[PDB]
Amino acid sequence: MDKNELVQKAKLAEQAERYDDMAACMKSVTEQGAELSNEERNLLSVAYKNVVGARRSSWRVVSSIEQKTAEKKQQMAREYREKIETELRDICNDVLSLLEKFLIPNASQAESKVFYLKMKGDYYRYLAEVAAGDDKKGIVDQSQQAYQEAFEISKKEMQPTHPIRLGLALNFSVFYYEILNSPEKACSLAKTAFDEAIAELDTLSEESYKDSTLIMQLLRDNLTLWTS
Amino acid sequence: MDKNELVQKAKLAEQAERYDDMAACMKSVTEQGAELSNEERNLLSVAYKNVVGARRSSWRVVSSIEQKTGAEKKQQMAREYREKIETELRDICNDVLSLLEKFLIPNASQAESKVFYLKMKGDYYRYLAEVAAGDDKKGIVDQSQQAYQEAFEISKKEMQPTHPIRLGLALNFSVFYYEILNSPEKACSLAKTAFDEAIAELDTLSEESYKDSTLIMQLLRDNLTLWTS
Amino acid sequence: RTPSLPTPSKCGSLGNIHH
Repeated sequence: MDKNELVQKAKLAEQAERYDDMAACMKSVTEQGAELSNEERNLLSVAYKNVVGARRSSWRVVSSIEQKTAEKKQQMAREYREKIETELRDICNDVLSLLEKFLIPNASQAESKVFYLKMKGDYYRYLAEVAAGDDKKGIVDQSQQAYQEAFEISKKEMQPTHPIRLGLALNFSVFYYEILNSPEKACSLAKTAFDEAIAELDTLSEESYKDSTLIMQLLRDNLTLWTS
Repeated sequence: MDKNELVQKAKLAEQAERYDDMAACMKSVTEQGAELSNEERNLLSVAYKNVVGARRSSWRVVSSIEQKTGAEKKQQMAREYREKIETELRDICNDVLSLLEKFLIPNASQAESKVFYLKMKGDYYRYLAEVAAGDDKKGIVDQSQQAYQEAFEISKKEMQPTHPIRLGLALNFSVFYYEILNSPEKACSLAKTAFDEAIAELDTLSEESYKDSTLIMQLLRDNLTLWTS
Repeated sequence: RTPSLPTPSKCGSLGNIHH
């Protein structure tokens, strides 16, 4: 019913590990038209990361089985993969519709704009993971374009230690490495984001120092993995 | 999709942790009317244990939250969600129980299979009992007890004391006594006897089963240890 | 697993082994 009821229900669903419900609640909140609070935005992101993540995981497992085999068996694996892909696409399109119609329009502050543009990049990235052929070049570009706009704004409006800025760098670096298969650009972005953050350690805040340093370490972890 | 396709698909679903798909496949196999192979029976059991297990887990979490508060409207939210979960859980149990009554138990031509499905009937009625209130409950508890009891009797007459399915039945039936009927004394006695009978006839272990036997024997002890502390 | 940004009892009945 009311925004408060939905958010209470979403929080119950989260406790119950029932993310489809959680997503559905936060979709209704989003559709009421008003800008989401930080709490609500985190709830929305978590719900959908989990919902889509189950399909991503399934897809990798089935895809890996498909390639590792015969015939008829591969025909079964391939048809299941496609069933999962269709689910995954519907989920991504649901989020991306939400971003375009509600979340990005209503973003009053640079932080929020960066966050949703990052999220747009992510869901297009999830589509790209699963896209074949003629569709793909266009989905990849959509992802890059959303990340890139976010990156621009983040560099203009946000300190180099801001968790959301560092998060974007992490994900954008991952886009370069996994989707565009460009490790040098991936390393350079991650290294720069890290280096700029240690250079402005002065800027870490009460509210954020934990998230900042955590994501800084994730950047290093990826760099270490990638330069081995 | 023929029986072989559905089983292949159920195995895919299991790999992908998509248990609702897994259940759907194995339900169709079951509905084709013929007695299930051990492989198929295990696939059915796993699918539904996972499907129902998600709801059981959710229900405990929400139920705990509900009673721990507070805002009479926040409680009313938790209560209504609990009910949504219970409805899902009941539908799943009724789905399995229907399958048992229409296909699995009628077609169980051998004692081992009969014990397996009767135990399963006990379990799904037990899952209903976990969640039932008031007038319904005494009747659901009885259905559970009656199914376990028929299984127990057959198992004691027709199966060696080390048979995994017999020991598994003892484990679950002991759990029924402890959690549903709140009779720890009866629960301990059943578990202890089943264990004791097994060590006494250790020479009955088979190549196919010795691992499962000794594992379940240890689960019985674990429960006894927990319960007598 | 993709190393992208992360997104921050029982009864004692028969364990159902997974195969």
